[PDB]
Amino acid sequence: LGWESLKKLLVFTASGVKPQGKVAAFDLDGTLITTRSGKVFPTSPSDWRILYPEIPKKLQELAAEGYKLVIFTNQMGIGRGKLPAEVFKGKVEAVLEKLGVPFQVLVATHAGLNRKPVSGMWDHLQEQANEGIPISVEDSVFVGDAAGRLANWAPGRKKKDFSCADRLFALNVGLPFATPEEFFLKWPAARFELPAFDPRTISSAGPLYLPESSSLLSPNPEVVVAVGFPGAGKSTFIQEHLVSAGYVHVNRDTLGSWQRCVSSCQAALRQGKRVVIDNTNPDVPSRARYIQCAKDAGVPCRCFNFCATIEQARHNNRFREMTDPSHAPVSDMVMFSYRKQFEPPTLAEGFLEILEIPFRLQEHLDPALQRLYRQFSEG
Ligand SMILES: Nc1ncnc2c1ncn2[C@@H]1O[C@H](COP(=O)(O)OP(=O)(O)O)[C@@H](O)[C@H]1O
Ligand SMILES: [Mg+2]
Ligand SMILES: [Mg+2]
Repeated sequence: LGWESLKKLLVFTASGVKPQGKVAAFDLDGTLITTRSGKVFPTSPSDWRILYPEIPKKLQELAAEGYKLVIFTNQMGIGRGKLPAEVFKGKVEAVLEKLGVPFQVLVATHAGLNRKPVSGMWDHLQEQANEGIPISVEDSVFVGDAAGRLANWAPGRKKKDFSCADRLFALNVGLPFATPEEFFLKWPAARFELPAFDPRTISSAGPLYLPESSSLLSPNPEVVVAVGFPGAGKSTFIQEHLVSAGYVHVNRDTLGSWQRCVSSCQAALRQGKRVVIDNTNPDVPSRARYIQCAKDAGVPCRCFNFCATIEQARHNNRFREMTDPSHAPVSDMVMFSYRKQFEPPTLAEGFLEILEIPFRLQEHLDPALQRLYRQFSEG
């Protein structure tokens, strides 16, 4: 073999591979190879050819210069049961034979930590798969076609890149980056864009809530109704600021229905408690029930309106998926459904007051998780 099957990762190490202190790493599909058929997707495991004739010679030269040659490739078809692992393995081996140089190959079979642009595969190389030889990121390079290049970026290249995953993988790690044309053909740098949402720019600056004249807490019984996307940070915020103050946390996540949120709310008010309703509550009718509960109990009802944008929330959801196994994944469809349903909270509903909660960065207490949190996690 030379193949290893690990946790959501395949690693192949060709005979002849040596650990080195610098790496020249490459995406596979559309970077080293493309379809022989000229179709966008291969019509079978045999439907491949070396992308540019220049490739094998450049690779030999890189090996001669002391770079360990590495491939990082997303193949989530494997984890999804669409592409048998052994089939992909056979294709890899056929490609490597044609290329004619020793390679180590890492294959992210699933979503999550190992899937470019997240750095999981780089980290595995650095920590586990290089025989302890430290790798200099600055002396290394990553080459891939998923580079966020814009439409009509060169003569004969009308379509924009489908993805920016390769560029973002390099950005997350700190690797110098090039496209296959820039790298193998010495084309000038093409125009590109990164995703509009940049997790590096999320700031811990500014107020915890608005308006600053208001008070986050009430000394007396009340109902607080949270509003926000899944992934807006509702439960976390509540845990940090409200539960620590003695509020009863009514969490839809753990209660399994909104009906149980209602009954739990009524129960807590009956106990003379302060209560916060943790649910998405995008629509007027959902919120209306808790306002009514407040009324029945003769207590005020406030709204905490969590301002996280849909892309901030999706980023948080992907992060949660990578760090919190207990929790179930949130699809784009659930997110678009929230967006479809969303009606801004107003005082016309009967809230005593509405506080806006900006998405303020609160850094993760484990530095490895904080590092992860700062990574682009979507191509
Ligand atoms: N202010 C913040 N800064 C950084 N990460 C956050 C912040 N708030 C929440 N998160 C993270 O984002 C993810 C979603 O948070 P969570 O409280 O579960 O959102 P919700 O309850 O609205 O679904 C979690 O992984 C959490 O650790
Ligand atoms: Mg590619
Ligand atoms: Mg929650």
